[PDB]
Amino acid sequence: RTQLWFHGRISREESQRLIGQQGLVDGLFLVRESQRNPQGFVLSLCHLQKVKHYLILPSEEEGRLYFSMDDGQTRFTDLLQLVEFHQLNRGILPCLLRHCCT
Amino acid sequence: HRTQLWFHGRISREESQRLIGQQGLVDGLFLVRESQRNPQGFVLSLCHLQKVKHYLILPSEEEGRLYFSMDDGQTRFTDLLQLVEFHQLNRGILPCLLRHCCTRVAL
Amino acid sequence: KFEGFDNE
Amino acid sequence: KFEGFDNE
Ligand SMILES: [K+]
Repeated sequence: RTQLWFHGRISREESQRLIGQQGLVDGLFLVRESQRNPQGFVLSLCHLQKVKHYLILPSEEEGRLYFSMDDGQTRFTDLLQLVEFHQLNRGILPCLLRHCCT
Repeated sequence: HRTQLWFHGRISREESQRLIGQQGLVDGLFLVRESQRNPQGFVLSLCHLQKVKHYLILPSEEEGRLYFSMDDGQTRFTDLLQLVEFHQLNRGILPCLLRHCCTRVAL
Repeated sequence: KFEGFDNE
Repeated sequence: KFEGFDNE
């Protein structure tokens, strides 16, 4: 919640406007609370001069909460772990997370 | 990583196998140590099927930014804490999850 | 896959 | 792979 790349409950169009306002460079990203799925989050990432959205859904395993973008194939405790991992590893993403909307 | 419960510093490979057996050959029991064979590397010692396996963690560089990896850069981490925290939930190249930490003895 | 989203 | 180690 205190991270620079987290923008809270902004809209999908606001995320496309914020990313486009800073330039449509590959790797520019932010994380937002989904207004469509209130319990989920979205990683809004610029790739190929296009803003793409990746749904982050919560789930539980042995009563332990985790977040995932691929139905539990890759799991993270919180959003900071998900972002920091994908700054170094592509995963299911088409590129690395390089710059965030401050 | 130095302030973590699973990090035991520069103990030996046999030292790591003795500590894990002293606590119980449970699947998922693990520790991280500084390697004595490679002073620049680290080792994730993991018990699986009552056998202690050792996984080399090597440092590398990509444009002035250091990362650690167990698979020649296919999966990269900034520090050892990120590597352990990731493999507590995802197996990766490991045969099981990091479930229980081998604690250091209370002197 | 998730309808409306780029996940794959 | 690394000699002495279970990495694969
Ligand atoms: K909307």
